[PDB]
Amino acid sequence: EIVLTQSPGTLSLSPGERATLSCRASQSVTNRFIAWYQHKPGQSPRLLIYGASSRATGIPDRFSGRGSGTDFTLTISRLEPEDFAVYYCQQYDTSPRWTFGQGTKLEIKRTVAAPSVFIFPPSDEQLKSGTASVVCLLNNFYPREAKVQWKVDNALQSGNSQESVTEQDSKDSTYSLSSTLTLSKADYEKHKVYACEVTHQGLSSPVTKSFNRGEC
Amino acid sequence: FKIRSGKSSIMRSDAPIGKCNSECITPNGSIPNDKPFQNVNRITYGACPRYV
Amino acid sequence: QVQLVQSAPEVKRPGASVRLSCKASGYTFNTYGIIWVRQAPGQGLEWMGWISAYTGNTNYAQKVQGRVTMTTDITTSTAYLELRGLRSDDTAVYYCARGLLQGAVILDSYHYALDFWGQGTTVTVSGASTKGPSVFPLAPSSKSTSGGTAALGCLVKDYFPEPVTVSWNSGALTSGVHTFPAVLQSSGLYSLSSVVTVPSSSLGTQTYICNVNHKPSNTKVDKRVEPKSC
Ligand SMILES: *[C@@H]1O[C@H](CO)[C@@H](O[C@@H]2O[C@H](CO)[C@@H](O[C@@H]3O[C@H](CO[C@H]4O[C@H](CO)[C@@H](O)[C@H](O[C@H]5O[C@H](CO)[C@@H](O)[C@H](O)[C@@H]5O)[C@@H]4O)[C@@H](O)[C@H](O[C@H]4O[C@H](CO)[C@@H](O)[C@H](O)[C@@H]4O)[C@@H]3O)[C@H](O)[C@H]2NC(C)=O)[C@H](O)[C@H]1NC(C)=O
Ligand SMILES: *[C@@H]1O[C@H](CO)[C@@H](O[C@@H]2O[C@H](CO)[C@@H](O[C@@H]3O[C@H](CO)[C@@H](O)[C@H](O)[C@@H]3O)[C@H](O)[C@H]2NC(C)=O)[C@H](O)[C@H]1NC(C)=O
Repeated sequence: EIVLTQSPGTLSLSPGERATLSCRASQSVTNRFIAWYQHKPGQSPRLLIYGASSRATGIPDRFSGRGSGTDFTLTISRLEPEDFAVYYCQQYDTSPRWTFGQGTKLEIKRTVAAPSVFIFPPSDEQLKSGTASVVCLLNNFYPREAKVQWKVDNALQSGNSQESVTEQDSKDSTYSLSSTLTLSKADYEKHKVYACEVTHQGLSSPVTKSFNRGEC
Repeated sequence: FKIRSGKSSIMRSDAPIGKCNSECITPNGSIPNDKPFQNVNRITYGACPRYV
Repeated sequence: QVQLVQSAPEVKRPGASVRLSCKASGYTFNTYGIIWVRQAPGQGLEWMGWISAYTGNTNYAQKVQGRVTMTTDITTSTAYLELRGLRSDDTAVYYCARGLLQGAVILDSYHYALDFWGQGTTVTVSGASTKGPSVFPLAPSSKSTSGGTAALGCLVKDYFPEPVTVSWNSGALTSGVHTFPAVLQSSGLYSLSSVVTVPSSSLGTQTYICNVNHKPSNTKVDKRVEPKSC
């Protein structure tokens, strides 16, 4: 089908700075189509720009649509905290088909922050159930780029852990991540040293947090 | 001085400058690009209707 | 005002059929059609189908053609989307929005866009039985981090279907509380973790209990978290 490619996928700007988003269409489109939407998390999507460059009713004047042909752009002047969202490209065609876009996320705010790493051992009750979960917590870190590698007796882990990231905090605009290593109780009692090694932009060297099984 | 490629032009007009947003500019003023054709003035800058 | 109201969330099983609703208010129904777009977890918006009140003609997406039937009833301005043979990937949030203009030629592209959306119905399809959460404490780290920092948490595991609401000290503690999004385990169940950062000295001074509620199971579990003693 007609494919609309958005750019950049993630854009980080400081509040009060202009932001320019770019959507390129696979084929030429009459300006009568190609509209721009906003999707704040946990809320219904909103229509910002209909047509090509016409603001929808009750939309702040800062939002400005523009562009023609393959390339279409949305420019936000004087970005404000209300504006943090994911923005979506749209087209239309004669037989009704509304091909959307991948989306661009505005990860506004800045000021690199160092993660606080904590490791939580499996609870005894969970061990009685027969499944063991080890938790590594990264607290209040920016930017979102971080890598966690599990080490079980100095052994690199793969495929037995899941990660989860929170949205940017309202107050300090940092991220928090949880990495859960899931093992069987027998496999858990096979080894002794359990560590999570965290690499992040705000750390000169990787941080390792470790604990010994059956030792508190 | 600095000599660049061609993306800008010059126009002779006495019309005032206003605070609005229109992609097309003619010596008389600014016209919507909605309509495919235009009859205002031959001189144009930007995405504009074709003159007839 | 122009407003769209949608049907309640539904939790079907694989191979079943789900019927979704979109009631319209504030604008005459026959003049504009309603189109449906869905958002799979961690995925972008995807158009599915369009129907018009003026013309019953329906255009469906290639991904879901045989399985989708869209109907409209003029009384009382209600649109229905029926999906059959549901599979796991169908789990998503389904929105409805007003689309094309019918009954008049148009020039302004408002009548070629999607302005007034609905709240959206969240449809979860999985074979897992409804099960209450199991809460296991995450011990405050011994040796008390470095100075005056400390972290403790609760582990919520094997809960289905979403959501769970986790609160600390019966809503007294709202600072430093991070509750991570759920991760879908391979069995079809959900696992979640909620943690909070507390002062190191407060460990003895104050008591910390995590309150977990799972509405589908009618289960509320309170699990105190205290430093492991060996
Ligand atoms: C027949 O052919 C005619 C064309 O000749 C078609 O006429 C249609 O309807 C009217 C004409 O009566 C025209 O719509 C115009 O829209 C523009 C631009 O809209 C923008 O500015 C508006 C300023 O008022 C604003 O209201 C608009 O907001 C839109 O969204 C809201 C919310 O949904 C909605 O309520 C509005 O109605 C808008 O749709 C938007 O920001 C506008 O400039 C036009 O103003 C008219 O009135 C002034 C009076 O001074 C006049 O000077 C203008 O020249 C113009 O006549 C008008 O709102 C437009 O001509 C046609 N629009 C469409 C969508 O077709 C008609 O539809 C054809 N078919 C039939 C069966 O008749
Ligand atoms: C936009 O601006 C142009 C340029 O000023 C306007 O065109 C010019 O308009 C004037 C006034 O109508 C014309 O002058 C008249 O010409 C006729 C015919 O020669 C003559 O009989 C009159 O005595 C008078 O001199 C002029 O010819 C015309 N063209 C040019 C090249 O100047 C145009 O009308 C403007 N458009 C709008 C919508 O205002």
